[PDB]
Amino acid sequence: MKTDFIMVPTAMPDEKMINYQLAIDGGEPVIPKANRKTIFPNIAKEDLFQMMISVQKPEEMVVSEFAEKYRQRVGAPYAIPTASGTSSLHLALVGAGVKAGDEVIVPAFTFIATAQAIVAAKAIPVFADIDPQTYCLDPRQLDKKVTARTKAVMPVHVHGLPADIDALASFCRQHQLALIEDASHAHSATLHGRYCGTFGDAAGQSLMADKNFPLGGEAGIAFFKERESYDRALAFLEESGLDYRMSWVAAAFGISQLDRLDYYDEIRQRNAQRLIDELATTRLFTGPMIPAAAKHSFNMFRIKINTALPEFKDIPEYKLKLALQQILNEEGVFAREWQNTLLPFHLPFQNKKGFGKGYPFFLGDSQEYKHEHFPNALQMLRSTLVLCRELRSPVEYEKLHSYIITFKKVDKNIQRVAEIASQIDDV
Amino acid sequence: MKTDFIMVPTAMPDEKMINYQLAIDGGEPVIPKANRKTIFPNIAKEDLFQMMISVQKPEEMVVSEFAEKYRQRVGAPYAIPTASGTSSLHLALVGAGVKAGDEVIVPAFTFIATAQAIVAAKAIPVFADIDPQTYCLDPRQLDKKVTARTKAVMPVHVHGLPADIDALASFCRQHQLALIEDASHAHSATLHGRYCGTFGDAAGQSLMADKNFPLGGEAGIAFFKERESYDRALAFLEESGLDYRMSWVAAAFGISQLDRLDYYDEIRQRNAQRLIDELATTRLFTGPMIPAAAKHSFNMFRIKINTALPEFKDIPEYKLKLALQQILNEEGVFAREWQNTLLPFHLPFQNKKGFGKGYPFFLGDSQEYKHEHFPNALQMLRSTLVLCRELRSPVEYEKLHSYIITFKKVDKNIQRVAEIASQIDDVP
Amino acid sequence: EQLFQVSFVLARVLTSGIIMSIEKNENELKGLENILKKTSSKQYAVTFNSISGAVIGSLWGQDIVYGEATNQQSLDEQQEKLFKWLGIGHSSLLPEPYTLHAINWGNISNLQKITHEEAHVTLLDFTKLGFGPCAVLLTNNETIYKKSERLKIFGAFDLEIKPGLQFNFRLSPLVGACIKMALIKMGLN
Amino acid sequence: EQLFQVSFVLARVLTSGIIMSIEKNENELKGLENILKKTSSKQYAVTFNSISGAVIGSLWGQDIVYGEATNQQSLDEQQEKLFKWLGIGHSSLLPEPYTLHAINWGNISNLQKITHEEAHVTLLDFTKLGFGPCAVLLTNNETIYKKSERLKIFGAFDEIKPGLQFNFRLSPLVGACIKMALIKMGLN
Repeated sequence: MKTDFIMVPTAMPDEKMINYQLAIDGGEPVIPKANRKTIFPNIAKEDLFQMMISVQKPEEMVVSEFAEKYRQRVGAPYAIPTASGTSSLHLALVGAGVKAGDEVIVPAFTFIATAQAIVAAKAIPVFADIDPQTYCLDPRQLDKKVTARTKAVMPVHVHGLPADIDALASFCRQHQLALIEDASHAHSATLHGRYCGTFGDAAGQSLMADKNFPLGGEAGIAFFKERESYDRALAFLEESGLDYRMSWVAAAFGISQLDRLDYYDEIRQRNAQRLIDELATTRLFTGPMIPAAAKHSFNMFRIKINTALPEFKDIPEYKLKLALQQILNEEGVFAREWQNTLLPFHLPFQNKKGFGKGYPFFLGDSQEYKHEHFPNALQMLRSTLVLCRELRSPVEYEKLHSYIITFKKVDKNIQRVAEIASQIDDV
Repeated sequence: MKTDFIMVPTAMPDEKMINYQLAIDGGEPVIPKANRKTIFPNIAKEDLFQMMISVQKPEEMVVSEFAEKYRQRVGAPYAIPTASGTSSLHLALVGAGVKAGDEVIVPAFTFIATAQAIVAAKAIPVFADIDPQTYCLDPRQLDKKVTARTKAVMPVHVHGLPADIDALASFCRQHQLALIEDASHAHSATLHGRYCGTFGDAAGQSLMADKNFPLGGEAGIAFFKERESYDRALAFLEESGLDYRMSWVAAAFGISQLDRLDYYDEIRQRNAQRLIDELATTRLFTGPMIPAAAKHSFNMFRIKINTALPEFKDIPEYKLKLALQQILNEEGVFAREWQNTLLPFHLPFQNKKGFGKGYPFFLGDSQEYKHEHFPNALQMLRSTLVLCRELRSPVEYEKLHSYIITFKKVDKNIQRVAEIASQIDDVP
Repeated sequence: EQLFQVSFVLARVLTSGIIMSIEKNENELKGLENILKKTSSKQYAVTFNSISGAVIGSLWGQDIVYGEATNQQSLDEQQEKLFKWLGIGHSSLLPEPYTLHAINWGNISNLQKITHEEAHVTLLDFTKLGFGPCAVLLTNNETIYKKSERLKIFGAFDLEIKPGLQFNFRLSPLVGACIKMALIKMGLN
Repeated sequence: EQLFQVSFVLARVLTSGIIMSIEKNENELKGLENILKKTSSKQYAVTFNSISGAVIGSLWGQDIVYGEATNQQSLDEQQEKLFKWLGIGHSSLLPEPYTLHAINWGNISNLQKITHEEAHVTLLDFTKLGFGPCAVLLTNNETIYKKSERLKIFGAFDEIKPGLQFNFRLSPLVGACIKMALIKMGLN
């Protein structure tokens, strides 16, 4: 029986390890190698039993059932279940009124699928910089990026933090633009107590197994505010001939998962909150900024490096980041980087080939993008560390404290962090 | 879908709740109502898959597979799978040469099953007092118990603490008796690094779903040291016509549960050890004593109440015990009594009806046991409290600290405990 | 099909987390009993994890204990041995202690015809269904019922009839649930 | 057709904890791909979560993109539309882009004969097995294979440049169920 069951419990870490040598310098790591793995998704007996219930039902009924259940929970008037997050955004865009040739304002920082959804809608991504703290589409930018071709604005609730809907909404009503959300990380994230996915004219959302609310593989769902949008999206499926339908197997996993989502979410919130509070005592690290009205889902926990410390006088931020990755990794905290390159510099938006012959792109004026156009997004990539699976998983107290100790341990070694960083090779 | 899944996680409790008003007096309980449930056994996805594996095989092979798997791990040479722990004890005794009319020495404090297995072997239970710390069969009070009829000594590893095998083995050898272990609570419990069940000439072990290592309902296993004994037990089944066989369904759950038993054991161990250390800082509570050779299974956790604290001057211990139960329950910790009355005074060993017409009992010298015979065990039942599912379940850290807070909270209210105990109606 | 129906039941009960005989909120064994009570039109049902449990129950229920005798004409070699182990003798001049029916896959569909009979104690051995050793005892005799439970450890003292020797003949809910399912599929409900 | 077989596999994979296509140690899609290569004697397999994926993978696989044309002759009304969406037109002078076989529970048992057909691209719609929408593209044309995977976000990212992309990644869970069917219907 091949099982993922972790056999060794994480011991309660000794708080004296704050004073320990760094693992990169032969010290004992805060997290032993045995305790490094997390489990995701949380596959419980319920999920297995739910597969034995659903297998006996018409496949399309299972899909309907899931769609309805999740829809009701979210509080969205209308919902179409898809085969993927990416297809749901495609449908979210078309249904809301985006037509071939229109420009959609998207942030430069998000998953490629965001922008690929726009290109599939035969529209033109207009990339924009982010806010230094929320990491979401900067509303202050938007004025400059508007043209006669601008039809929609597509904010991403990236990391699971809700973007500045209050502002982006007013901009859209004012300039007669639609608002389409990418809520693919913001399962259960709220703003003013209302869930992400319900603010926009439409919205799309990954329900892939790597998301806080995971379905059984690949899956997504599109939400619509008005019936007109829902109808246009359904019409588009008839005309286009695309088969964007969800698998019952995928949805069955969602049905069971949804019953326990609130429990796992509660652990995520309390865990993430404790870490924010603890990192606020440190000189080196800061957890994500959260506006007062917003609740973060914490699909990813991005940590700001205070790179302006005196110990780091003549050291590029990127070296501070790479030094901290190595240092943290040896301690047993896997702090990768989510996206290394901004979407305007990914090959699809360099070759601008689209459907072939550069189909979508040649409808509008070409804007040659340059790194100087996205200062805040690059600032973030140079100066932040991302925890993904470590805090997406609803880890136990012992693991959370292990994280806290690790950051506190490194925070006492600002001097060594400076030294290690300074000795890193130039890029 | 009917599921036991607990939907509310236990909050990290404020250590400041030690200062709080008692919940019996109207205060905030340490554990809210929502967090009082605990999940046992730990039925995971692996267990469901196991049923879909095992269902496709000969049922005998499933029971055999399990029996072997668990036998190697325990390190016993021979093992018979069984319908229940009570049946496995019956076999263990008989296979080790216990015969009609024989006498077995047993602690007066254990589950009825222990003695009922003895009476099933047509043997007569000789009840002995217990050590007041281990709560196991007292090796001192064994001289004045051997007769010509005495064939075996049956120590129970009660609560999951290894009994005094060293002391009781030499006694058996000196008087040429057999040692049969009741290891029904003692899954994974070691003495000198050897699992309970390998020490005696034979041993029975419950594998019910309420044990630290659970099979899928009712189940047992008997271990025998030498092959002679194994074969005698096997032959008894042939002669007796008793069907004591195990369910494959029960066995399947054992198989999957066994792969994860060391994980759950580890948490059990740290949890209980932590709780012992913390209880040590209190005036009012002491955790179980553990000989330095032994490892405790912590199937049950018996706590000693200092009933001789000045505050409890003219208050009888039973009123203190009852008050602390009520107080602890209101705070969210379900403290209770395992055995309310000792086995000698249970109706089966009072009516002495046995198989019929007092069958086993008339085949020996009558024994009219009185309360004065077992002073240690009686003081245990007067001055202790037991956590069962609370700690058998490998609880999360938050839940464990909630126990720690609860005891520390009550420890700061010894005067009230006294005042409450004093008001309890006199129970003659 | 059958492998699925079995898996489903086990998955269901396992998902409930209620797999102990003694645990409150257990309804699988009560459901099993109620089906057989209705099929047989007998007022009392007692479930065991062994036919031996049902035999010993029927016997001791009619005060057929150590030193007594009954009619062993119908006994197979196994029951003969068990009666002898209990210290129960043979007499041609006495009534039979019960009527036994070995239920299996070939004859489970016709259970009304089997159990709707005049025997005052009907013993059903389900072991051959292959979910584990199991037997049910069906009587209208309240006194047999009570003694059959009192011989089980944790029988109907979950909270007079004074108990002597006792055994653990408590049936596994998981097993009882499989039996129940098989019954429901084969005409009963 | 058997509820136990389907349940058992879904149980098995769920118990593995590996239910993502992009996850390392994910053998269910590879296992599927092998069987279909063996049965067809093809060198390259590309699984999709939609027939639409396999259609695009074949068209773009041979640089039949927006503005181009091929022989929309044996197409159903749906694929007619897909092509109209993609921008492709019709001409009778050109060859057909693929030979599509709808696979179901009747015709699955004899899949070797169905696919023992010399053609550029074999497309297999598995949707009607009732495990969810799924298709597989088979070829020896390495350039089709590479172009087909690259239209999927996360397919060979784990100098053939991609343009527009879709999530046509198939669910391991789904892929596992089809893999079972193929084995239970005798395609070792």
